[PDB]
Amino acid sequence: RRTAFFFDELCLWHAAGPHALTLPVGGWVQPPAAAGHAESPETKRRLKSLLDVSGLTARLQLRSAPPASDEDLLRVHPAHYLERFKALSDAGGGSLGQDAPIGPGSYEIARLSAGLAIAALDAVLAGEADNAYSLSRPPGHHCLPDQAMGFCFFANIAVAIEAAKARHGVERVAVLDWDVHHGNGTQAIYYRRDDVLSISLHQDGCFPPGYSGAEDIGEDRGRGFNLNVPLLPGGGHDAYMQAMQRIVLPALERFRPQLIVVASGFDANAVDPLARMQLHSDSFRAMTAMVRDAAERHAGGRLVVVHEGGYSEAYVPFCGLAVIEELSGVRSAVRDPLRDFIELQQPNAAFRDFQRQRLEELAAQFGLCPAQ
Amino acid sequence: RRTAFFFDELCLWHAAGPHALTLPVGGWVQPPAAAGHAESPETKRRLKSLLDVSGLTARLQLRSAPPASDEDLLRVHPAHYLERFKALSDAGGGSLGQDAPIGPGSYEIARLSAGLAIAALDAVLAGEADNAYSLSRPPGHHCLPDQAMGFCFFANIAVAIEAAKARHGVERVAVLDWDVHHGNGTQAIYYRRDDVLSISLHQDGCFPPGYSGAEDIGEDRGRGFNLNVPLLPGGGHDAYMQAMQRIVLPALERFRPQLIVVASGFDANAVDPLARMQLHSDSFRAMTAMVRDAAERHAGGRLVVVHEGGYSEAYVPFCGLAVIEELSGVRSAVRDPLRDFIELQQPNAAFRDFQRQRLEELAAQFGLCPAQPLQAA
Amino acid sequence: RRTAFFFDELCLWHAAGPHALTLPVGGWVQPPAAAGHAESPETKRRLKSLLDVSGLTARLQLRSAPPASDEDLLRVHPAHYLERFKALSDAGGGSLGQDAPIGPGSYEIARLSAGLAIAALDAVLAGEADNAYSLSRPPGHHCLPDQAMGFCFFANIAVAIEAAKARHGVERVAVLDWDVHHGNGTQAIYYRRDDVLSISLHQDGCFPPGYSGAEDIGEDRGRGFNLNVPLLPGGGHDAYMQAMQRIVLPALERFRPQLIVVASGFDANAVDPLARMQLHSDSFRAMTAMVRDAAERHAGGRLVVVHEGGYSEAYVPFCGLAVIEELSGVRSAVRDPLRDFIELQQPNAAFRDFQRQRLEELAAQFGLCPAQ
Amino acid sequence: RRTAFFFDELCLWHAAGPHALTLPVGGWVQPPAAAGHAESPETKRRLKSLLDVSGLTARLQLRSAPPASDEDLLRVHPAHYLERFKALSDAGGGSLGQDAPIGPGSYEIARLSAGLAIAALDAVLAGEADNAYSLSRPPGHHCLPDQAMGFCFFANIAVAIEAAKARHGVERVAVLDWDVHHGNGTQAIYYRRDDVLSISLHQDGCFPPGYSGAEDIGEDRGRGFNLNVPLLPGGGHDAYMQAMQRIVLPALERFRPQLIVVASGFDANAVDPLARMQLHSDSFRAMTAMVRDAAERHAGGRLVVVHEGGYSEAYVPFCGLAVIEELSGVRSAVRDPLRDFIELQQPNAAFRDFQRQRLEELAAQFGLCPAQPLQAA
Ligand SMILES: [K+]
Ligand SMILES: [K+]
Ligand SMILES: [K+]
Ligand SMILES: [K+]
Ligand SMILES: [K+]
Ligand SMILES: [K+]
Ligand SMILES: [K+]
Ligand SMILES: [K+]
Ligand SMILES: [Zn+2]
Ligand SMILES: [Zn+2]
Ligand SMILES: [Zn+2]
Ligand SMILES: [Zn+2]
Repeated sequence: RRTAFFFDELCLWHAAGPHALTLPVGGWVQPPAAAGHAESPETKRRLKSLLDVSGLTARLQLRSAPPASDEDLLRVHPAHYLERFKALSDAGGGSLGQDAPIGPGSYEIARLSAGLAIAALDAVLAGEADNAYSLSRPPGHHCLPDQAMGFCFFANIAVAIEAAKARHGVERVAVLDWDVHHGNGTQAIYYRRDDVLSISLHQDGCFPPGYSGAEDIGEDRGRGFNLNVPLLPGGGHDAYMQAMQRIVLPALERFRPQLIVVASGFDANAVDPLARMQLHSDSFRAMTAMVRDAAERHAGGRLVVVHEGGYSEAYVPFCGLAVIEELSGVRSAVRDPLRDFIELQQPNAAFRDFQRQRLEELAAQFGLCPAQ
Repeated sequence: RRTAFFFDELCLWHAAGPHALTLPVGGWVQPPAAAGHAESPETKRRLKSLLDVSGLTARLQLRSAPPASDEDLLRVHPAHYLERFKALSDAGGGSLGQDAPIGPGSYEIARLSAGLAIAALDAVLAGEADNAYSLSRPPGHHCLPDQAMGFCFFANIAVAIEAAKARHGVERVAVLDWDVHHGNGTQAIYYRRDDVLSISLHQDGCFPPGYSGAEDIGEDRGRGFNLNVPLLPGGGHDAYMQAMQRIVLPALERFRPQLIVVASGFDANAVDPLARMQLHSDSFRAMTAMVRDAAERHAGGRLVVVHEGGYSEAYVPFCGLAVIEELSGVRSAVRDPLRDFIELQQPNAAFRDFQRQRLEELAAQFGLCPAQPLQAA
Repeated sequence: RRTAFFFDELCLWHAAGPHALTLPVGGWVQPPAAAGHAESPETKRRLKSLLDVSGLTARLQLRSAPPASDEDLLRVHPAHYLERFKALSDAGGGSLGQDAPIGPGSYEIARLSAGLAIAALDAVLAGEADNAYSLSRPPGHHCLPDQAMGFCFFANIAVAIEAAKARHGVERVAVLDWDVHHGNGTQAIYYRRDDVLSISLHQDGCFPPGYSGAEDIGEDRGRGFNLNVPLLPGGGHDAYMQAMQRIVLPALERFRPQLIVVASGFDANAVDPLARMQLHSDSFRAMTAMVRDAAERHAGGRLVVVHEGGYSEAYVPFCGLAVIEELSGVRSAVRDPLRDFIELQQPNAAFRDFQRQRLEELAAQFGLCPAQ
Repeated sequence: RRTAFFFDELCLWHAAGPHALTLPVGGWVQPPAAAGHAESPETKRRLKSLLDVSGLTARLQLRSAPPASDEDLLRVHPAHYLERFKALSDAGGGSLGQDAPIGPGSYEIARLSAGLAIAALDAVLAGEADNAYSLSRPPGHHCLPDQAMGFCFFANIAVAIEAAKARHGVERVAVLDWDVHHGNGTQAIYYRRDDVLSISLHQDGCFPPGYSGAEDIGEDRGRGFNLNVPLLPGGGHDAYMQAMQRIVLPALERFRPQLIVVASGFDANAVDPLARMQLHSDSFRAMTAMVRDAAERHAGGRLVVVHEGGYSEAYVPFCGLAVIEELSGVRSAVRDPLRDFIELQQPNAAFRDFQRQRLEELAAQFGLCPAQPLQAA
């Protein structure tokens, strides 16, 4: 398999003002001696370094892209949003929204981040590669058209899909969002649309806080083309396998996508500070294998994975590597040193049974229960 | 209330070799640009800084202590363990066990950490203070007599309890361990003993990995004097409140402690990388309030809180502050900026009902009668 | 000796936006993975920690102070400067001047920094202590009345001296500034004054860049009451001993101070990134011993040392400890592990002779040559 | 011009135990909250990132290489040194010598660092490239055959030169070492040899501490084929230009090198914590321009630059970029934001005159005639 890896070093130069994890410095929050904001360059940089040291980089088709044009950005965001962002970026940064801090030059880097997503979809639709991975930072799946949130400043995936519709005329795109938080940006933009099926697996009530959303299935022309799977906090490998087999694959089977796009955050990993789930690198490998199979059956193999969250410096690189190995069909020498440990921590039989029953009920609510 | 705060700046200078969270650097684990080992000084240091800027430190009895003597340490650890640790500490550090890396000078700093625990028990038993908090790093609750594990190198609480029995002759001590991980060191040392009741609240299967332990209730003379409460991963405030009121308080009521020691890790907080629970600073405030009340009813107020885990630099300081406010009866100006957010993330009604039923069954399995707090005559 | 140590934990919570050493992030300057701005909390924090671990803290009179009032600040800075600073502080920070970046809450912390200086002078003038040390961050000696510079936001020492003149009526204050950079704020404010002798030892041309200033000796009523000693870059222990014996002590002898204030930066140390001098901890011990002796001979022992620069995390704590040991007359167990190494690096005989001749000429220019 | 850039990401993963700048943690040296050892990955990594965002990397021949073989390493180091290093590397690291701390896996990464130097010489001798830059970390110029020192564990350049003599039979190699510290490893190995001219520009007495070395000009067969230029501390751009034109170029002209290797440390930059010199990125650009010209006149353009020291995270990337622009003949968009500021800090006329006179006397002491650049026939 021919996998394109879209990456630009400048995406690792985006940096907010001083934060302790997600907490802006000031008042009772002391400036950190070392760390900084949870969305730090180093998580993404360490994925890139492990790809290089593993030699996977040599087996990929390495590519960059021009930044997103105004035309592409304006298909989803208003001009005054672009101005406000630009102005705040030139004045050293600050807070652009709710949990949406930016640094100096963040505007140009966010444009580049959106450009990589655009180019990755384009490459896979033009037949330049069988599938693709876009290491775009800052992420996109929380961003609303006129509102930055959750560390996201442009709706990278939506911007990329609208650019793909204009240039190629792809009619049916599925967005599977396994970032551990709710993909509310993507949900909102495509809520009354049937040309995009948006599916979000997420920790129930995590982010946005208190939101589950099982009953929000889309509206009018979009009714039945948005699916939320609020997994109980503490869930791990089995919960996600169960969700994939009962909800996600049946839903994709029904929808018949011509292109699958994955909002791939790795913040469901077992050591992430920003969620409470218990995935290991083989979970992400297994999920990628399942969605790639769906892409091969319906979409001519056309699958793009766009990097979103993941806030464990130590463990995100192994999770990301697992996805890219699975995308490319190349198994590197890297062994995940936390995998066997995380297997031992999984939910017991009773908790697994409890979550499994909830997913059976949910699959029944969505009218996805087999039979076939 | 008169609260002693046992602290020494040197405890913040203990530092392992390069690690990425818990992963030793080498092989496929790249060295971190900034951070380092998850048991970093900065979590504890930021607690101490917040105590200082909040004004709480001025209202406490700030105290240090001499390091633990050989005699005190030898009551639990063998001489050859002390020698091996000493030797590795003098040769720049290395791995002393399973998830037990040490740095240069770690031996002397671990002795100091144990000394603060010893002194904090001593101060509360001598009536020098009503209660105490010991900011002892490195922690202790995983350490076995001849095996360092879980970032722990001496069994701080066991060393402190044995020193307290020698000096004061206290007959019944309860150890409540609400660090999110299983307090296996304390469990093992006191497993056939009825003079120490060890209770561990912990995430089922977290650390040590795969261990739940509900059926391990102690053996022979110690049968019924060890209780494990394996809470389901993802649990938060209600799960813990429920465990406290159905298991912990009934168990303490039956045991009639003359001293309560809390192994207080803050790694059950909702943003900790090393567990999956969802506590906020008011959870820890509420737990401290309940155990302080038990100490006042049975133990003449005698309560000591010994710092164990907690690996979120940003949030541990607010959790630690909550406990110390509750210990001292002083409310500072500090407002927890994550409290309201974490409240919105809690388990839904169905998951809370599920965990609650498991605790009811567990309380029944331990033969615990749901009696309610009353004073001992 | 009874030494007061003025310190507040909140001074360590001041933090600028992202910088690589002195370079604001943006353009070609990548955000640092770890470090940050060169004026970081950790240099000062590590001095405080070493004081605690050495047990020196137990031998000092530990004290804090209220923040500087508007009245005290307004004796040197205009109200609109206070407003502008405040407003920028409330809007998350930014650039307040030339090499003068601030963070959120920096206004309140700078007020506290000025308050510690005020209180330290007050304590020594009121006879509460024999001498004092103020660990005030952010520093002050570069700040002009209407212009923040060199990481300084209020003229801490000038604010403290004017507060001391109002409350006690001290008539003659000497300011010895051995921070490695030029104390241009103090120079400017007292340039036409004979009630304050300002002496600056500094690396020739370092900061402000290109400035030597030997010929700037004060003007009108202040003529002869400002002395600049531009030491050649690369100079170390002997250069400074030579300057102290030929210029500084004679100058103090002539002036007859009732109070000596030292702007004590430790950035002349041999491993500082922001200068090129080669001092070790015994140099600072020796300089403190000399100025304390002058204070005992003229000023009834009244000496205050106010912390200014110093940007080596590793080495500043040993230099600071040396001064405080000398102030208090208490020798701790701490051994400087770099002292013997730095001794071996000192300028050779020929370079020492060259610098010594330049200081003889300079002492002659100032009309300080012995004789007696 | 065709410039090979020898680089491997694994060279950035070498990491010693906890240090505060050069000071091992322990005793009175508190562990750093953030930074670590002064020889940190980030200085080199930020050079590589700036090369990438400037667009320079796209215009270079980016290349890696296999690690140095045992055969290559054994040409300079003894087997027991390799074994001791290997063993300490496998046991989590420690101190291999005087200012020579290693981490876990440091043995394999040091082999790779030496391999890049070997390959970079090989590529330029085989005509695969006109010149080359090897970003080899950890560095080499302090390492003696049986003694690691100054953060160096193998004698990268010596290992590379001996491998080049075996494979190609090159007869005359010049090593110009403008790392700010004395290149004592290279000096010692080639001290009685006339096939290698070693020149070190260095701050008088810096590292090794107290060493100047002007009278150490080599011995017997090597007499006149080692030159030390101890520049006064505080010197900047003019001092170095003056040394290049009065000592270095005359010396190279006399020697007639068939290959020039530069031990390129950037720690003479004006903000380095580990020295006291005042270079800016144009200084390094000017030095590279002069040595490239010498290589074109004598050595058919054959020049290799091997990265050694440089400990300013903020400023080293701009200095490194300047050299690579000069090596390749490509000027990027990058503007050095510290250049104009550093120009204003330079030594005054009197101090420049003083240093210049010392270099005139030194050139006379070496018996160096001030001939000017001409082509070899
Ligand atoms: K999601
Ligand atoms: K939809
Ligand atoms: K526990
Ligand atoms: K027991
Ligand atoms: K000065
Ligand atoms: K004056
Ligand atoms: K050199
Ligand atoms: K030679
Ligand atoms: Zn997320
Ligand atoms: Zn724990
Ligand atoms: Zn300074
Ligand atoms: Zn060097």
